[PDB]
Amino acid sequence: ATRHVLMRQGVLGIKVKIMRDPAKSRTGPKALPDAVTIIEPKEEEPILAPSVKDY
Amino acid sequence: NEVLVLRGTLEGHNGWVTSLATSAGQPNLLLSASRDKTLISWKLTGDDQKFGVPVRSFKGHSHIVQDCTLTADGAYALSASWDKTLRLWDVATGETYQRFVGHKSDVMSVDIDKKASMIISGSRDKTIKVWTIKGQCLATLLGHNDWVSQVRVVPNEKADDDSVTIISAGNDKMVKAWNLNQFQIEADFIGHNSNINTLTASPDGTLIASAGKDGEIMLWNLAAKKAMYTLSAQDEVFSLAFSPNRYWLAAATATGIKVFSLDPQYLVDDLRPEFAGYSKAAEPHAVSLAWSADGQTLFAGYTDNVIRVWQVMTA
Repeated sequence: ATRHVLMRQGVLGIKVKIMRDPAKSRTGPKALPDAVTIIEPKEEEPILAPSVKDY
Repeated sequence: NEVLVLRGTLEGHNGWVTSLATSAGQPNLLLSASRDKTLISWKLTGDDQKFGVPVRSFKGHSHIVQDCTLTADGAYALSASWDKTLRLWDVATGETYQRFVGHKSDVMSVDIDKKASMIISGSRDKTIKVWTIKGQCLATLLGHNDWVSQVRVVPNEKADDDSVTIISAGNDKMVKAWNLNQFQIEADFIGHNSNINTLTASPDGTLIASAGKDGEIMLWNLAAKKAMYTLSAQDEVFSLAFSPNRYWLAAATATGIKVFSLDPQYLVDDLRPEFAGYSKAAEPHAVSLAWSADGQTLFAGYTDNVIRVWQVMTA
């Protein structure tokens, strides 16, 4: 922002630039356009033989 | 004996043939499927040139066809596609009786019982949904956690009680057979090693096949519900096919067709002919197959844009 300071001497400028947590937000986006995020699939168990139920 | 000889094709579509359908009441009245948003109607005149007259396109979805099931009467062709439908076509004509809408993710199916009524359809939303011969649901089944891949009709000679049975599919690695009237619970196929991308059915009420991303074709009964003949076919089938009344299997294994022969247990006859200017990983590998309704005419279908129907004849 620009907040004009009206020292004696001579005059200033101030400039702040926050950055916002993509998560803490809701405003649109939840990330950057960069951020590509990945699941660590599933932990499956193999075959057996055939096998079936009766309902 | 049966030297199976490789003949004139029927070429026509621009995309990629993805089902195909046994006509199921006028076995000419071929009726074929698509990828590029139609259904080329091919006659079998038959008379040689063209083996046998590409007479109604039918156009579109907005997106890609994964199916095209004929009725019990066989002049009313039932769509699907990747833009979330149906659109019931008239085989004869160019028309949409009843847009059946409602799905979210990409129909994968379509099928119709022995009277032409309580239709079904899989999905990726990970269901199922019945849509009667109106855009309307009986109900919306949810027992599966997956892409449920394919569902079939079965063609009953215990002469049908009337509370009937159908089927399903497949990243949870299972089947499940839903009374088509009040979706009750009946058995499943446990075990497999990845994607169930298909299944099939008996031409009386007591035979089935599922199949492969693993290699094995894990076979049936429904009227024994017991796990069967466990083969081993390396790549995958995408694309299964009963002869109708012979006991021949047909499924397109990449690589064969492996006719396996479901009686004794043998490889009769592998069709990987014909082939011209390719780097393998170009074959232009199938994606739909069928057996003349009346059961010869294998209507062998392939990627490319050339159907390649290939009947069995004499020694």
